[PDB]
Amino acid sequence: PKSMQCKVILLDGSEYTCDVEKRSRGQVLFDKVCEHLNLLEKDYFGLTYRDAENQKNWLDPAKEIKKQVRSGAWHFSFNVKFYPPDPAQLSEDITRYYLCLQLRDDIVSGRLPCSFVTLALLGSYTVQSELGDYDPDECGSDYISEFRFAPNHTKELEDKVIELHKSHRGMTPAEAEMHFLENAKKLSMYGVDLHHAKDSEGVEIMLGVCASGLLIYRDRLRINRFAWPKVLKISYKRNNFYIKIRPGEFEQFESTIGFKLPNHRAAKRLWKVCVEHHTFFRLL
Ligand SMILES: CN(C)C(=O)c1ccc(F)cc1Br
Repeated sequence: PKSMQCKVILLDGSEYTCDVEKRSRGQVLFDKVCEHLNLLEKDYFGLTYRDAENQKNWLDPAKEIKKQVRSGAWHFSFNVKFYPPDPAQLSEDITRYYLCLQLRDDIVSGRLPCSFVTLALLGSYTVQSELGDYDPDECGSDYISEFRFAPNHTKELEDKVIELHKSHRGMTPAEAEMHFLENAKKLSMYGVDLHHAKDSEGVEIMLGVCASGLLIYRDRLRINRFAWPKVLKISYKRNNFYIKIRPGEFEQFESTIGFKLPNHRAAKRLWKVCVEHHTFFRLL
């Protein structure tokens, strides 16, 4: 039995190394990573890899690892795949903990835009979780946390984190993580997977995929939203991605919205992530 070395970037930024038989399906590696993390609520998570176009792809647990990474290195990241609309309903604190780490990366990276005050508040819960109660000793007027809180740090933001941290005295890690999630889950881009596309007129848009449905970001003014109930069918052909929309009551015929993706692979990727979110957030 020939085994391949796999390297997985964990959500705390550490590296986990293991071996799988070279013909292993993605589920085999995923089960090994989840055991290492003591994670039971595995359905929300998945492994990503970077393709030869350098694009993030979900490792399909049902398919051979080798048929997906193809020519690439057996290097992966551990990520949230389905962001729970209501993290309070997850059964385990460790589940909420990994969701927090993913979200901290979403914020720092700028995938999850956040106001000043919400950056500082989220920051303040992370600090309470990780260091416990505010202590002036390791905090002077010039203090700067090791914690990355935002795409761009300012002294004002560091001060606001400390001010809000003072207010959380006695808060346990599980409690701070729950408060973090009750705030994060309300952000307009929470759990939104964005894909670059052009509309049928050739205008640059973003397609968002999330729990509740599809979002078409034309710009800040005029954002189309298709709840899953409204979506009849979605398809891809070549570089094209088409959304079939239900008729309104006493309308005879569905509407079709077509989009142009950068290439055939980007169309197929968007299609797969829509089907997966549609299945998940038709069962939840
Ligand atoms: C193949 N497939 C699952 C579809 O075309 C689809 C249909 C309805 C919907 F709400 C979302 C999707 Br995705």
